[PDB]
Amino acid sequence: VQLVESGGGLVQPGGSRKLSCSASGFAFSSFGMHWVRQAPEKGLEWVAYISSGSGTIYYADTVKGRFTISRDDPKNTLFLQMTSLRSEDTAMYYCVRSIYYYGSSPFDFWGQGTTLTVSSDIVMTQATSSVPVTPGESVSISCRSSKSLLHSNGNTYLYWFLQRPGQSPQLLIYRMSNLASGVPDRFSGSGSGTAFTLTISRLEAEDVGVYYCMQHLEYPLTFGAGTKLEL
Amino acid sequence: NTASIAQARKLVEQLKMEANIDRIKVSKAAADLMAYCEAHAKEDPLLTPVPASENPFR
Amino acid sequence: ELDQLRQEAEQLKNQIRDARKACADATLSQITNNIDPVGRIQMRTRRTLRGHLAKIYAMHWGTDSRLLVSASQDGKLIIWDSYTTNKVHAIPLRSSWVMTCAYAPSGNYVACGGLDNICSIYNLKTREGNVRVSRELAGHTGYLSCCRFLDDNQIVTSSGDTTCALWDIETGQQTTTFTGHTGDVMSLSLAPDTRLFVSGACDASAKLWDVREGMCRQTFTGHESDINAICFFPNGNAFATGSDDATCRLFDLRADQELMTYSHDNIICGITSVSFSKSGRLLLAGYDDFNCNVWDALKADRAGVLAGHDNRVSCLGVTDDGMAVATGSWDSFLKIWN
Amino acid sequence: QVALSSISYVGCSLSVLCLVATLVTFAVLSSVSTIRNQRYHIHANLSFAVLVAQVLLLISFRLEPGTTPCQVMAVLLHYFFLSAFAWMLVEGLHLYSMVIKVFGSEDSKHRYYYGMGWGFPLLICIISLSFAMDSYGTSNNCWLSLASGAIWAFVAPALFVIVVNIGILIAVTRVISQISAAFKLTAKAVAVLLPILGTSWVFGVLAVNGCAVVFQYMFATLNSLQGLFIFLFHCLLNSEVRAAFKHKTKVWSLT
Amino acid sequence: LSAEDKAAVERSKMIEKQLQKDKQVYRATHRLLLLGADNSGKSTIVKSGIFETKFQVDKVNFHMFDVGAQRDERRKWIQCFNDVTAIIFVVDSSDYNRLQEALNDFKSIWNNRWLRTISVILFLNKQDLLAEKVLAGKSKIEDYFPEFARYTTPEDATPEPGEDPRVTRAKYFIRDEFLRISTASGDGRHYCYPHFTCSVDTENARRIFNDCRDIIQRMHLRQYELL
Ligand SMILES: C[C@]12CCC(=O)C[C@@H]1CC[C@@H]1[C@@H]2CC[C@]2(C)[C@@H](O)CC[C@@H]12
Repeated sequence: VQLVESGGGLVQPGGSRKLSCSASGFAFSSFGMHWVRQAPEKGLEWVAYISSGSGTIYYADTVKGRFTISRDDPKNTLFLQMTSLRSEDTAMYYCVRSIYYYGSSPFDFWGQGTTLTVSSDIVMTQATSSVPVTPGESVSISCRSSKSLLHSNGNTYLYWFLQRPGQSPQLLIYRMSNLASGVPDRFSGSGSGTAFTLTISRLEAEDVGVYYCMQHLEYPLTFGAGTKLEL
Repeated sequence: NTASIAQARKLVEQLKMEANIDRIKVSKAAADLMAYCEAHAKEDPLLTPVPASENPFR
Repeated sequence: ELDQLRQEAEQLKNQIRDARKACADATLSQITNNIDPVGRIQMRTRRTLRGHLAKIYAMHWGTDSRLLVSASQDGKLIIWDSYTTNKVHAIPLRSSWVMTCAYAPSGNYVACGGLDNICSIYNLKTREGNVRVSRELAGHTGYLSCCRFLDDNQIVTSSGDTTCALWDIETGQQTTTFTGHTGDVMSLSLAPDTRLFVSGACDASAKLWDVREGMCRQTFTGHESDINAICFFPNGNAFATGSDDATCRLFDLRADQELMTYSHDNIICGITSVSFSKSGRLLLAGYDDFNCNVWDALKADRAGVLAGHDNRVSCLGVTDDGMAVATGSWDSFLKIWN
Repeated sequence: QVALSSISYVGCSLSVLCLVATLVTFAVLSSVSTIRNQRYHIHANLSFAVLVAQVLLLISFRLEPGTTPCQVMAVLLHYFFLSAFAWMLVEGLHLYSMVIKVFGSEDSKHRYYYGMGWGFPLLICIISLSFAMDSYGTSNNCWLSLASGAIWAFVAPALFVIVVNIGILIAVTRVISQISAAFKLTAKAVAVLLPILGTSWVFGVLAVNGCAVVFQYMFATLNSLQGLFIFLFHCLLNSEVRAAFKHKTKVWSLT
Repeated sequence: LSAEDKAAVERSKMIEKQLQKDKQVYRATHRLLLLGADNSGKSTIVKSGIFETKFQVDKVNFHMFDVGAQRDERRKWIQCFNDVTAIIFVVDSSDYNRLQEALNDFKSIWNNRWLRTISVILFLNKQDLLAEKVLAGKSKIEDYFPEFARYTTPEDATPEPGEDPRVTRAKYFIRDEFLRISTASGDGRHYCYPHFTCSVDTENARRIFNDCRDIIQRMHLRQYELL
């Protein structure tokens, strides 16, 4: 599995530009990928989502009708063409693959991104944006959901993320309980329909970073501030 | 021939090793089957139709 | 001579039959005579699963009572979300004559097999995100008929070469080879403790096997035509065998008798699938007369005649929690009963 | 004059009940997978069209001429008899696509078959409505002026249909000859293909002129009792329908 | 529904669309099951456990299936062939010794319960060794078959241009020995199509095409209750 994008660079406001990925490692057809923003010093912000077969198109309130999204399946390349820009659009546009069936792991893999320095919803809060930690101990980041995320289906649709400094985000916990592939078994999380906590048992190296929380109930798709875990 | 002799020896050995096994009374086996079918006759959503609230197919 | 040496089997069989008769003291019907009769069972079709293009030959439930996999002659394995009537995976097979399908008790592997003499095993989850064949399992000189996963690395397969085999997935080699059946082995079922499994071949015989050390412990007979489907008891001390002589028979491992026979005078078709509900006293047996008939296991009689299938039913299995029963038929339809 | 309407009333009425039975049998027997093909999609649509056409021919038989009601039963009578003829050519074309030419019969051509049975008659009718608008009604009867400049719409593209259907019938009869070379067979063929192919409507061009005293009453016995035949040949003595009905009865009795 | 459910339903719709595409291919290819025996000529006609041979005549597609390592028991795997258009049966017809075995095989495949609506396309392949062994006095059908007194004199026949009278009078005995057991049952459900062909024959796939066309034509005519 691999994704590499291109299109980043300084651009004056109002200059329509486009960027593309390169998924030359896996099956592009069966995966519906997204775009995720991240300001130089801020949290993530979901942008768009194109499904398998380019049948479903979703947008955010600040990006709706602005960043046209297209898929070139034969070339295994995802596109998101943007019209005239504003100063707000100054965030790296990470590419995240996701699949959807029973037992899936959405947001399983992330690319590397691209900077675009250009000169109602389910609001979730990430309190204590800076928590001090020490190796061998344990921490508990907490995040909350203005509305209950416990759908009638019986799931919870809570996603946990980690982003080591100078690195792309990786998925740890999906649906509030299930542990993603390739992460240690010491990572665990639980919570009620409104309260969410993530426990990191037996803290070790490479866990220093920022951890994120997001909803997959409903699509405005939102994120948190980002609790920084530092020594 | 030699192959027929080996096959007959294998069949005889299998039959003898099967016959050299202790058994139990049929009544005891029937009683055990009834005990399982009666002590567990509360968690099967086929003998007693569970209300549709707890039925995921309704 | 060879005849003199082989003649000992006659008196050995006579002695084993005498021992079996001595162990018989009371039939199951007499023992369960005074039990409370099962209430009139009515199962209605809750979901029907369309999408297959040819006759469905095999189905298997996952170990969550949610996912089932089906195989048909169009050459495709389809994994169904039974609750939501959703298709999860559609895996096109190299051979288009599959007649068996297996679901690993982890959700990671699905195994097929047919007239290609190969037990293809597929990766449900991959870093590439698409189902691919982990490795083909060659080594059989006949068509495969039944495959059942032991673990994520061990699988037991029955083929038409009168031989059941235990396979190591990593090495792709037959770890153990079971022999003794004198015919095309058609069905095998595992025990709740994954150390023993039974088999059913066309010699109208059922054989009990030990997984780890090979070897056949006991042979089971009493059928008149053949065995087309086998299934262990939920307890694990008995099993019921399907057949083409319109008789389903349940044998006890601890006694090796034929505790009861399930057959009505108005049924002349053949049984293609057998399974048990999660109490023991409900034997569901598919039939060739476009119908599936539910039998009370304790008192040998009829308790349900649920119907709606146009062609013969080929596969059938109760979920792990006993929620529902899924029946597959040649009309390219799967129906969920509750 | 007399008795030329008796056999036109009990014929179109006994056919209505038979066509209703045909439609309800096809609707009920829609869960068998043998009655779920184009063959039992052209029969069902043709049965409905003929049923409603005969209902119109009876329910609107007694209406005041000139009465605007009647006038419309006349325009809507013309799209509802042309549709019956259109479905007969779909029957003939499907028969030609499964008997004379054999391969490609299982291909899904639902759009074109439905595009001509229902909707193609609208094309003639919309043209027949961007014209005339006075032939509809009548001086008597409430039909379409069986004497004006417009019987060329049920007597224009319905003669064709007969000509092409007679050719398809000839081809199918020739094949059955061979595959049976028992002339009784080639007989049943014609009898079984009599209703659906509409080869009983050919004896109306000979009822327009000539000695229409020994050939017009037989244009009513075998062209108004059509509903009886389509029920008796494609709904009662059809092997697939019989098997499907037996299976459904068995399922209902068991359940 | 939820977001994940609305994204799992859409993915299922792609599978249904793909399944619809394969339906067009599946019902446009006429599956055939090539049967027979060893030293009967399967390889000559053609040129694991199963070998597929895909050929195309005119514009229609065919899917031949030859069984390989399957044991000498056709039962319990012939049930998979019920939707096949026809069965191709190849008989050497020149051995003159294993011909009763071929007769028994044909009877078993004709009288099988599952093969009740399946026609058999008979290929009396390699009618060249037959000519070379009838011209010579080595192999006469009278010895092996004590029923050649009637000689099965052909009331109707279409011999090739240039043919020994005994050659064209002993091969029709071979054809009749199969048609007799083919016509003894079925009751019009299915029929046999005998052909005379050699080891190498360009006009061999066309006979399969014609027989399959006739088979489906008969099947379609029975759906309209005209047969
Ligand atoms: C052909 C006509 C008149 C032309 C037309 O528009 C269709 C319609 C079909 C029924 C016919 C009618 C002509 C008068 C008929 C023939 C009456 O005799 C009884 C049925 C009537």
